[PDB]
Amino acid sequence: DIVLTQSPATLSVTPGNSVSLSCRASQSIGNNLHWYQQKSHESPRLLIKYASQSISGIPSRFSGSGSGTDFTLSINSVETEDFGMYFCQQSNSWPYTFGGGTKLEIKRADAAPTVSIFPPSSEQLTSGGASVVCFLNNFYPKDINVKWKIDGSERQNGVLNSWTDQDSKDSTYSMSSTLTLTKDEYERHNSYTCEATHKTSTSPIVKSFNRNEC
Amino acid sequence: KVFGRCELAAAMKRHGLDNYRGYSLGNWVCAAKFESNFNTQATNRNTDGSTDYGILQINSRWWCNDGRTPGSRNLCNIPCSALLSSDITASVNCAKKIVSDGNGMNAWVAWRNRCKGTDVQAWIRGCRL
Amino acid sequence: DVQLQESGPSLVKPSQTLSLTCSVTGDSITSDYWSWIRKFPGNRLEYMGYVSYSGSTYYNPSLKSRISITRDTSKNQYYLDLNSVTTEDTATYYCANWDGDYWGQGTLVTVSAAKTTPPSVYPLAPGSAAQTNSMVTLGCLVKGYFPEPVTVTWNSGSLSSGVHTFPAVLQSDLYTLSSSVTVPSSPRPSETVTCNVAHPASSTKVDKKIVPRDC
Repeated sequence: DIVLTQSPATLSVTPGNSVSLSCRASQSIGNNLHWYQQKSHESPRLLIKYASQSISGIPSRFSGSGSGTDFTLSINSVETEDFGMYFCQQSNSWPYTFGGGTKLEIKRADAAPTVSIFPPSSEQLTSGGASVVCFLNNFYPKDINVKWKIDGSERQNGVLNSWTDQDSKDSTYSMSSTLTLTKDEYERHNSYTCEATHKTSTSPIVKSFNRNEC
Repeated sequence: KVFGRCELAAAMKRHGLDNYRGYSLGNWVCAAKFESNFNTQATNRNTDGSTDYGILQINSRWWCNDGRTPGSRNLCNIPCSALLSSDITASVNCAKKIVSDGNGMNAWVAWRNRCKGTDVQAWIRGCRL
Repeated sequence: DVQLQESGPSLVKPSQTLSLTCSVTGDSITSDYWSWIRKFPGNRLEYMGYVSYSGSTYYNPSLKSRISITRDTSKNQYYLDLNSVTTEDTATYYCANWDGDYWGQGTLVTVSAAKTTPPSVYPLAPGSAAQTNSMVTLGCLVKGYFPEPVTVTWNSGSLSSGVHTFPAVLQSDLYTLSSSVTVPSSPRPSETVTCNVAHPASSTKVDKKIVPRDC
């Protein structure tokens, strides 16, 4: 059908700065390029119609222009409430096609993880299960490596992380990390450690425990 | 306002109507000639209690609200006044909308009677688009 | 004012047929042009087709001829019907109006031959191990369910003040995700909290315990 190429992929910006997203349709599709916004956990919303026709009840920070191939939407004096994704959609030809999207991130201040461990729950051992869990809540920036040590050293593939989208509060993050092993490879050891190293420090946040049991 | 063939021709183009969903710019410039004389103000009641409005003469039934028609179903959410204006944004926008339902330009009679299937290129020749 | 709320199943078998609906309330339907849009896992949206006044329909070729949008005016709603479903068809379908002036919550739809399994809700109890500010963080675990999504709420919407529900991660044909809550440090055993999960389509409402205890 007809494609639109949204550049740039992501954008991490500093509250008060001006940004600008592009959308290149491989066709003349003159003037019928409309922008939506899809903020974490919801259905999109129209920002600007046709090209520069601003919808009502939308910030004066939003501005759109263009016609022809080259189309752009500019966010002036960004706000924390502007984290979300922006797609474009032509309606010039059928089928109506959407863009790659652009995740605009809000530059918070450097903040550090708050590590937390939890040994395999009781009732989970019964099964013959055993899930060690590691909560590394509320950080920024998105980067961060987490290692797991059972007794002395490092683990591997039994690992199971799960990050979140920036937070609708203070552009903070938070990720998870589950370790899953059977009951008989659980207690062949005693010391489980969930170390993490972030930008925030020059030394790991070390949250451990030893199976000192029930 | 009363547009000059070329004038309108270009303003349409500027309103992204050239090939808007299959129809060459010509079809627009033409359909407004025969349907309103290129007169944003034109207005002609439909015996049926309805009224027409502007350049492409949008109807008072399924498109805008005159508060003089009850069936009134404002597909285009625009108060008809808005169609009489110096600014055709309004008018275009709703056109862009009508023309999106399989009857495309057949919605426009003059277009269907006198415009349709004529070398429409005509309408946009001599212009400085 | 005008509200559209899509409904239908959570899951159907491949090469079966999925039927959804989008009850439109408040505003009239009589002719406003409506649509269907799907958002796939890779977060990229795709327009299905639409219904314009008359009963003129148009449909994204991408989507074979498996579709059939249609409406019911007396019952003010319109439906969607993707025939010969398949894996790829796994996404979240939404219903709109011409532009996208208005939308709906969205409804997740899975196309897998695997089958529905209730969750196993496990409690994450704090150790005795300290922290860098006496602020007690509890968690709960929801392992082995199908399909998604689930509704984990701490002490029924009461505990709002600070949780984190991480998106899930599939275990080769079966899902597991977690949730944590951060509260006033003891303020622990003395308030008693509980993860209130919910497998919408398993039709299982688990009540689960997390009284900051220790073996």
